[PDB]
Amino acid sequence: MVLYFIGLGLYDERDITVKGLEIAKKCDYVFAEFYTSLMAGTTLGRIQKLIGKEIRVLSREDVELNFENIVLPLAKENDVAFLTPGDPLVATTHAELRIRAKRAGVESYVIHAPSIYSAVGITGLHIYKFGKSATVAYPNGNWFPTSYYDVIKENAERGLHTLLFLDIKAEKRMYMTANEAMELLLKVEDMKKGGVFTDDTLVVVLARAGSLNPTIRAGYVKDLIREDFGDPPHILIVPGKLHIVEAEYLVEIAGAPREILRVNV
Amino acid sequence: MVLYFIGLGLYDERDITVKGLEIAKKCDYVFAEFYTSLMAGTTLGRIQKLIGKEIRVLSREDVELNFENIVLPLAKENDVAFLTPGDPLVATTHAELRIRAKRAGVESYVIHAPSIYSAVGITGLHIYKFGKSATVAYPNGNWFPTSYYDVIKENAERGLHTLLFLDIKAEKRMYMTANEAMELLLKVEDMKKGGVFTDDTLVVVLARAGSLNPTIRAGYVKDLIREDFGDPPHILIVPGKLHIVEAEYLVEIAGAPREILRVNV
Ligand SMILES: Nc1ncnc2c1ncn2[C@@H]1O[C@H](CSCC[C@H](N)C(=O)O)[C@@H](O)[C@H]1O
Repeated sequence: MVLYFIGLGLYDERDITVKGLEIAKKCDYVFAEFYTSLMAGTTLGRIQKLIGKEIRVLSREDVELNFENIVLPLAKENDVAFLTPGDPLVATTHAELRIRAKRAGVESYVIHAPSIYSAVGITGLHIYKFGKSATVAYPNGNWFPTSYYDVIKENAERGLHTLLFLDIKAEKRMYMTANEAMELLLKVEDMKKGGVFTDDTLVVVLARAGSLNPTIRAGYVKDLIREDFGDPPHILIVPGKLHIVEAEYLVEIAGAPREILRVNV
Repeated sequence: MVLYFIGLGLYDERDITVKGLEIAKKCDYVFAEFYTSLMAGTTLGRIQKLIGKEIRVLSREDVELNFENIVLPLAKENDVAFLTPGDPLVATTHAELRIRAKRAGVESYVIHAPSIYSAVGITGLHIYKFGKSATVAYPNGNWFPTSYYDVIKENAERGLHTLLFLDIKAEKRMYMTANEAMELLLKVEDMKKGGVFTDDTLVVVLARAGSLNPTIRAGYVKDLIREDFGDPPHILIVPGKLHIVEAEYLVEIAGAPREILRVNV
């Protein structure tokens, strides 16, 4: 009669909360989805071993089309867990699943875990200064999406930072790198000429957040566009005007050039 | 020797990540602060029992003025942990403490935990649609803060949601309720008259996120301003223009008036 939405956190199998782990262990059935994002620092086997339960992985279609036929039936007469990378319900499509549960007469509870949305605090950038978020999508065929560029423009002109989630080919475990994202933005700039993203733009790259050794780097595009930030996942941030305290953290912790203390504050 | 900043999460001691618990358990000295937020579902005793170590609680003054004299000295020859509610670097000024650590020759690491900043996803509002955030601060004497009102205006103008962290006075055990926040906003509205926050404004209240049964309510200020949302902590959200699915969740899950289902595109 109960469905638990449990977040797995940022990077590896230990990023789940003690609460989520203990509840997961007592559930009769455990499902999981790895299409909204991936857990790059672990494997399904390591997660299974930690929880001590078989993990039934579900595809985007299984969830979007058949959640009520695959998960809810069992949740009706058993305690069921639905694991998701990060924090449950951050992914836009997750919330609606709680309505399906209600419609099926199934109780649902949410067990939170760290999300990249809040983990970016490790960049030294003030969380309240982040504006609207966006996703940099790979251009495909005759389709070249560019809305993420406008998001940066609108946030930056208000002195706000822009968090850019990078595209992922979940089914192929292929992550877009911050380098590729920078190349794409420079390409959109050349097409829109809004003076939003150029070689002189200050950016921040956060790689493998959650890991004990994430890569945190800040600098101008011209210098970071070909830098190696390590293994995925990568997150790209285009900060707005900085508070001196943010700038000093970027210089001391993220290796930003001293120049940002006078150009971007 | 090392210094770990470890988040304890949203509500109780089990909101810490498995990673954070594993590391905290093996540290030589454990410090913590409980003035940046309120964990309504636990006690110092239960947290101490979980990590198996005595926890030295520090006041805001101990931290801001003497972190380098109380904590860092030990981190030079021992493994030290510094615990905080939620995520240690979200809506706090703790990031600056990493700079103090560096200058003291002490390496520091960050272990994330569930944060209210991302937990708001449980309200059904799309996380990417949240704009700049703000804090509703208790007026002090003749000084009446109002910057948060302008933030709401700026976000709403762009169709974005506004997350409003509510004030806290730990040493005085004062935790601002959503009701008090609403009263303050109505007063600012009478003073500025921007039509930003009135009795007809739709708002969302999230109380005690992290617990299994948090209070999630949506409705007009006129109706919720005197409603009992339970014990603190509380957070208030002023949604921008709603997507149809957001409206559906607010009605089905947060008990919002069915009339909001009719979005004015
Ligand atoms: N469990 C919870 N439920 C509702 N609001 C919460 C909350 N935890 C924190 N807040 C809100 O945030 C304020 C503290 S701001 C510090 C937040 C913390 N670093 C984090 O990551 O969550 C509180 O006064 C309250 O308004």
